[PDB]
Amino acid sequence: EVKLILYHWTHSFSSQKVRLVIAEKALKCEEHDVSLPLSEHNEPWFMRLNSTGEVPVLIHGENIICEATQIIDYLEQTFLDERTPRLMPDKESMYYPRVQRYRELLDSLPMDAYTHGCILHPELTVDSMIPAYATTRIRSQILDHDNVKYLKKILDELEKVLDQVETELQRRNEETPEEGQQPWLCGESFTLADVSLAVTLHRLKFLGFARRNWGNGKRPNLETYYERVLKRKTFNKVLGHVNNILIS
Amino acid sequence: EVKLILYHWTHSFSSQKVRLVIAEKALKCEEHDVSLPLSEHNEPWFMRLNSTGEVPVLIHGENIICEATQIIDYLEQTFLDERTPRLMPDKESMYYPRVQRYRELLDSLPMDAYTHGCILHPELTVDSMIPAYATTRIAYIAKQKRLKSKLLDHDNVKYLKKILDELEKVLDQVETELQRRNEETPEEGQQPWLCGESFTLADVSLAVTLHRLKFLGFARRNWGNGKRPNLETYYERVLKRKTFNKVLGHVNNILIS
Repeated sequence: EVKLILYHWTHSFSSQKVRLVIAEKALKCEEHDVSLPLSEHNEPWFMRLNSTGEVPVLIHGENIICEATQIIDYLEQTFLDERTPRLMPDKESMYYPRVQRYRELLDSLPMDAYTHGCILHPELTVDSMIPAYATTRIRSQILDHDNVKYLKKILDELEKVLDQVETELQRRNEETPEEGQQPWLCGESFTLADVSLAVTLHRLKFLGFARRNWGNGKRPNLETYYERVLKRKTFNKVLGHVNNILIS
Repeated sequence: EVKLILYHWTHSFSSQKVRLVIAEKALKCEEHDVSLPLSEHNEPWFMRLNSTGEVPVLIHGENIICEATQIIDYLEQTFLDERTPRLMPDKESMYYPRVQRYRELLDSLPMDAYTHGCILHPELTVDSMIPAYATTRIAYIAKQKRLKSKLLDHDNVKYLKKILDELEKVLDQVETELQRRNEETPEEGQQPWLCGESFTLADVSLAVTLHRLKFLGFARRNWGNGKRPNLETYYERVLKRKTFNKVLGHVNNILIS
């Protein structure tokens, strides 16, 4: 009856979180990617990240909601049919402050700064998925992300956030018969904290910040978690290709 | 070939400014009024103004822009064909500062609070166009809550009266500005608008504001019967402007869904 309509850019980080929420709630949505394969200056998507500062927008009957967090909040409060998976516990549920604490913590990461740093200072990356020729174009023909010290700070701040997540995932291992059906970050169900986390890890991979932070024996619960979400059906269906620079 | 798409609510104040800008620039736009003739609780548009959910959105190719001021700024910067009227002076014009000053002065007015004030405290209006029944819809603890609600009302009236006096100060400045335009203009010839001869974004904001103040019942306090006669003449003129009448001619008419 009442259509759900989303306007968004496939490769915007905000939108990827919105789209995964929609799929995790199994909502039918008429999704419009308005990004173009090539810009005026014949640049592809990966040369145009965290440009503009615009936000995705949802239209649902009479309601118009801009910005990913507000759209996600609106979807959760609005689609309450019993068959619709909830992604937050009840507002007075035991764990509500835990899910929300992590969600805000991850949603606070300055991803826009990690990206321009990836390009401006590729020396701090490992196996960046952005071609080297972006470093030369977005520097020659062009706070300040240019502060290498700043980037090294927030990367250490990211280290702090992921220690917290790593601890929390060890807690899921102790508490659960570790054989059988494993839980997610905050408990048995996939939450809004999982979307923020899954999408964040995937963008860090894209930028070359996965190996500095996990792998090679570092943060093994996080490595395991990332590998799990990659095989999750909704994630793979919605975001499986979003790091692939061959796909417009 | 790259459509302009607008989603909006017809009777929302922000939407009206946007759609008048589009008409004044003669742009082709696919406009979606997403508002419903009747709500769940069988209320029509003029009982849902106390809504606090009205931000329009423009989609234009790869761009998504929310909120009236940002959308209007985008329209002005983007549509530069020589047939397309400009509604701001060039940034290096002697006139740019006066237009931008008035535009910001008008856009800073707290319109949502005037409308909530209109419904909560109709005694402070004269000839409000909202039916009175939109007001009526919106021993130990028996004395606690009585006193508490008494205090809230006292504070909100003090607030409403405060911003109503601030509206008078803004409109005094506007009256003086229109007095200058009148002094400068031969009584037979092309009458100017607020900031000069061209219709600008400051005129858009003034016109839609005046028309909404009329609807809420805050016009007779501020112009008419000898008060601010230049402002009254301006308002009567803008009601006759073709673009205004086409886009907004009926937006105060509660008979029209």
